[PDB]
Amino acid sequence: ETILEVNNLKTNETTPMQRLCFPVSVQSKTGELCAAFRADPGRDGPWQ
Amino acid sequence: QVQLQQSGPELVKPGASVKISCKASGYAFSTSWMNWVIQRPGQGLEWIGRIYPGDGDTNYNGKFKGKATLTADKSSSTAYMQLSSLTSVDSAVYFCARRDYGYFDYWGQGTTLTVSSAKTTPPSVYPLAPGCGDTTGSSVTLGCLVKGYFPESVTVTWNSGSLSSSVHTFPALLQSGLYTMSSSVTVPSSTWPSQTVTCSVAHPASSTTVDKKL
Amino acid sequence: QVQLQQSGPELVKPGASVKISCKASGYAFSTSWMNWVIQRPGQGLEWIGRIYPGDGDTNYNGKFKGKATLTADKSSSTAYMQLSSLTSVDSAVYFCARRDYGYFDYWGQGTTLTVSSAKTTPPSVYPLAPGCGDTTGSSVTLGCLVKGYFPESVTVTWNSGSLSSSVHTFPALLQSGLYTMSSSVTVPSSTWPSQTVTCSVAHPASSTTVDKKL
Amino acid sequence: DIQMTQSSSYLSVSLGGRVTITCKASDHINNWLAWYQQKPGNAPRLLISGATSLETGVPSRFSGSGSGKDYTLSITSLQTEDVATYYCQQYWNSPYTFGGGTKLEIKRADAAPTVSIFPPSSEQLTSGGASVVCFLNNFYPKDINVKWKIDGSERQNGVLNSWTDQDSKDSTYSMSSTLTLTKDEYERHNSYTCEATHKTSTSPIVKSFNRNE
Amino acid sequence: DIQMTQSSSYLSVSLGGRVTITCKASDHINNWLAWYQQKPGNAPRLLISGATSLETGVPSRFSGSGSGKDYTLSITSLQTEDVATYYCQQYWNSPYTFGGGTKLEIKRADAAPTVSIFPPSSEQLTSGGASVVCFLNNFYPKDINVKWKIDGSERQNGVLNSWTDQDSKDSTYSMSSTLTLTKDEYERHNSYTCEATHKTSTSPIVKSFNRNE
Amino acid sequence: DIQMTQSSSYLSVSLGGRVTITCKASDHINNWLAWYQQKPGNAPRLLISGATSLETGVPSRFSGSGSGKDYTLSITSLQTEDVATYYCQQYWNSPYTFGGGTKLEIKRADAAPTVSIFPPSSEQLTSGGASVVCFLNNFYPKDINVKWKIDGSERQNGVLNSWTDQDSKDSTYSMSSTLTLTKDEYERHNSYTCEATHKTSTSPIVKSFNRNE
Repeated sequence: ETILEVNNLKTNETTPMQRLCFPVSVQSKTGELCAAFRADPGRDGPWQ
Repeated sequence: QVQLQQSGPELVKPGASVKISCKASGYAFSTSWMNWVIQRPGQGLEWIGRIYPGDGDTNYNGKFKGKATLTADKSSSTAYMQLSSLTSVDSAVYFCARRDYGYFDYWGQGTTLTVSSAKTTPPSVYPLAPGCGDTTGSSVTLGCLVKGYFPESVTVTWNSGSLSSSVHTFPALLQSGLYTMSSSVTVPSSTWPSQTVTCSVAHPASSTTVDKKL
Repeated sequence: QVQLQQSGPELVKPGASVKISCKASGYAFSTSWMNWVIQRPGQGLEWIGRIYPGDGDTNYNGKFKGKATLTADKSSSTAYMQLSSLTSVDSAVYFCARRDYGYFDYWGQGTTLTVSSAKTTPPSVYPLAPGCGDTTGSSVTLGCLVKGYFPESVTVTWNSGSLSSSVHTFPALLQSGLYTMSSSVTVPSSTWPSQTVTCSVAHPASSTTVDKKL
Repeated sequence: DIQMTQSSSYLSVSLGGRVTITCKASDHINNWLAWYQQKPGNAPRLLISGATSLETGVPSRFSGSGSGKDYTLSITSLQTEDVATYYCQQYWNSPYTFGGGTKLEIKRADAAPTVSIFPPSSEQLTSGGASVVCFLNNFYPKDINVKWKIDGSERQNGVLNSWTDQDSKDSTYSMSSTLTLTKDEYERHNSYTCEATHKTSTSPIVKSFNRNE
Repeated sequence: DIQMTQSSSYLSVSLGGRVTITCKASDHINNWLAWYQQKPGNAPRLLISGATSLETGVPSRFSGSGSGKDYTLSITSLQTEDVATYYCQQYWNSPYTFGGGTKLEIKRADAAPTVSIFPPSSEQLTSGGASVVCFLNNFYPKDINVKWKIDGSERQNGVLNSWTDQDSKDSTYSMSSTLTLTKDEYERHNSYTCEATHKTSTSPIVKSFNRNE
Repeated sequence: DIQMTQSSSYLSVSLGGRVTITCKASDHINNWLAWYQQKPGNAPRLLISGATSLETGVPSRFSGSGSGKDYTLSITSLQTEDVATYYCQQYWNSPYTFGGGTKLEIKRADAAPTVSIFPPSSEQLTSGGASVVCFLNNFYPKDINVKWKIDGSERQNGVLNSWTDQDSKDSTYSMSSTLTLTKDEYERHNSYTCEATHKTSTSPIVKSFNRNE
């Protein structure tokens, strides 16, 4: 098991340490999408 | 776009019931909550209750739990608020808003509910002008007093709207069950009483418009 | 004994960087934390950041996280504070203290950082004395105005320091990028203008000392 | 039941300046607050959502900020369309407690009032009651004290004061006062007068009246 | 982020008396607080550690006490070397929030100010600008209002006030004010005057000036 | 140690009106509070128990209400037997912290004081000490300032003020002041006077005295 970075943003390029996790908090509505990413390990994205 | 359309004003004696309509447009009616807000003139504001049109459940407050009843209709995309046991302190301005992220994103146009046992009475203007025994000073303010008109309010024309700058329109206050208002405009004693000033109220409900000369 | 020795004042234009030295003495340098404190003239005071010289870690604040960088040297027993992107609001008094039980036991001597784009200009004194047309009263206050001198501040001698009791030295305020000051001393009209009063500024940086007679 | 206090009720700043309005609650709301703007006769309008983020269509002059239980609203600069009553909401817990509200007005110098007493009409006595009036105009600030004294007395209740807010042109206020009662008390005495006390001047202006003039 | 409020900013007690300064925080600090003493131009000096225990070298006249969120500092009696600005620190949680501070001064009777207006110098117009000055001296207390009026107006901004704190000898203050602008506006009018309003007297002292004298 | 603040100490309302007294604590007391009524020279009497429920024998005019940390006591209407000092207790945690207390009085118009200075007795100098007195009567409100000045000075300590509370008949107060010291200082000067400053009038009344009259 190795760390998969789900959250990757252009604003986090200055602080790479924020890439290792994504936040979760209290929601006021029903069924918000927290995160989504591709399942292909050989594609440019989180799997790198 | 999203638009919330309410009904007009209502006038009913204490002890009866009233229903107020709120109709959403341009958005899914059963998807989001529909709130209600009362504003007591003029400093009071508080939240009433919400309803989810899909299920039909209602979440009320502690004080309004027994007084108000909320219903909704999915076919016409319209929400209803029914008030029971109307008293004199229950007359205020009601709002219709929706909840999205937990705040109120869009409001309504507003409605006025007046609960009183008084009926429509024609107003009677009482002239007030300087003066007997007092010529001081060379510049005095003029106007006329209005009493006993229901409901509020009426507009006071001055010489068919000749000069609106120095005249001040004062709000009405309820006294002995009827509304009373006053008006004040300043005129120099050099041009008075050369031109006769005139104040005339216009009341649409009672169809009574009186003219008075000084 | 434990002594904390800082550096002197610094003057640099906005956009550059500055490094400030703090050297502990008479105590183990890597054993205890070394803090930093900024005091904004004159009412502001807040904590900046700390460093542990053994490991070298730095604990910053929310606002100063990106502006300041703290380093330490175990060989010379000296702590450093490096500031980047200096602006006009970054000019204040900096402190160097150590942490023991969680408070600050020993402080430093203090340092002054002035960040401005102005250069050294010779001052010009403008005489002010009573008076033309006004003889009131028999006791009047005298002085002279000083404008356009950088940096602060200069001292104003009066008759080679004859009477220092009734003279008041007013602090300088920045106007149009330059410092302005004033002085006031009261003299009776019986001895004036019998003895000529003299105010003379002394500016070490520009090497300009002007004498003025009244 | 979470009480959220908004103080004070009235504060005045001129145009081109900065204004700060504080809305404080009893417990931690987790930075959930909504600032509102309601013009007279209109519906409230949302400005700040979550004490930080803005809306779409709102200018960038409105900037909210805060931490803990103390939250502020900074408006720079101030214009003529930004003058209204501001509110704050707590949507963290039910029921949602609305703020007390802050009404904004423009600040200017002080102006001396004008007191003019008016005689009742000659045909006014045909209705069965009499009302004496004295009207005030062109004064500032809000807080004053109306005074009715006949032979060293003070009459309450039955007096009323109808205030009129400021407008765009002269930024000036007005007030009126009166009372209604039966016939027989009116002629009990003769001279009639009223005045208004003010803070900056211990001696006010006096305008009297007499019936037999 | 723990906000700790220190109020008020200024309080005055005479010598030989007792003084109490309150430093209050938002949450429970577990009785961890440090009182400081900073003289002008010098570094702060520790006095109380942990709201109770003393230091080595500090006199026994300083006694701290408190419980819960309210903590006080009692100094009896007061001397001339104990007059300084006092601070309070919270080291319980990071970041450490320093107090607002309290500046101490000695209390005495009231003194009437002195307003003297000064003419600009004859050779002062060679620099390209003109500045009119009127200086005040020998007044008390701190809070007053400087007034600049030419033909019924008020001029801001560009005015400035340089305050001077109290000393050991006469315990008296001073103030100065001026403004700088171009040449052509100076001769637009003739008479020049300034004054300062005070609370205990509604009618202040007036010192005027005229150019053509 | 739970600090419960009761503010303010003094508030006045006339008869037939409504009065509201707030008693606030530091933490949540779970709506456990007891309001008390203590007349001068008597023991306290219970009124409200648990911030809501009443007692047996207490009239229904007393109604307590509140939520959270803010609790109020509403009394309508007010009579002559309901005027006393009210207290509030926290029995939730030990030790039980009693409230600060609120003393009620009836409100009326303002009355001008009367200052009369009195000469020492001729046989009063046989005891070994001298005391000069000037007594005040028929004034309102509570807060004033006694002034003793001889050749532009102020003398403390050794002065004392004995206040007298209001009664049922005229609802009027009184005060007295004096000082005691040795013989030789008395004849050091001649003229004696005292006065009392008031808020609504900057110029008070002056009553002087002279020894050689």
